[PDB]
Amino acid sequence: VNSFSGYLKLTDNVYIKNADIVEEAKKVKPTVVVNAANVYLKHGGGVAGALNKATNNAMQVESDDYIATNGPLKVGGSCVLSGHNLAKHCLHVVGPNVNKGEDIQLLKSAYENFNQHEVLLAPLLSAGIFGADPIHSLRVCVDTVRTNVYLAVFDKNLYDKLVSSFL
Ligand SMILES: O=C(O)[C@H]1CN(c2ncnc3[nH]c4ccccc4c23)CC12CCC2
Repeated sequence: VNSFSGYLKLTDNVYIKNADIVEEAKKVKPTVVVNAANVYLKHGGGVAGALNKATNNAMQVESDDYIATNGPLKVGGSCVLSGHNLAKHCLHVVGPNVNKGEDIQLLKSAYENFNQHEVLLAPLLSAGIFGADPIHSLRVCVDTVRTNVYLAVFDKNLYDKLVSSFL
């Protein structure tokens, strides 16, 4: 038993809710919140900009030190950093950005990072400003992630389309 509430169950291990991931994280304080990161950990907009804003820019400060030490992530890769006031940990995961011409096949590799964590609160990778089809992103999630994932979908219209079209 965990504290996630109001989710629709899609599969044995995947759950989905129309929710603002920032508000959801503030309420649950999950062990892991997933950020929709880019390789530079520049948290300007989308989910990343919202999560970083909620930490009063502490996420960005930590991220800049990480990059200065380690260099950029790979597309499809991840790193574990602090969750600040939102979660114990933040798993920064880089899905391919279609608006940068990155290979969508890398979306499966991005989701594989979730399997290193027993339970996660997450957005749909590569959705939103990353330019992929969220229905496709949900399909890859269900077909790749084996650990327990609670997906937060900000847009109500999109949430209903994702549920109604789910196979
Ligand atoms: O579900 C989805 O449809 C997308 C929505 N996105 C976002 N994109 C741009 N700015 C944003 N600010 C936010 C503040 C709080 C929560 C989400 C966002 C967000 C990201 C997304 C959450 C799952 C992937």
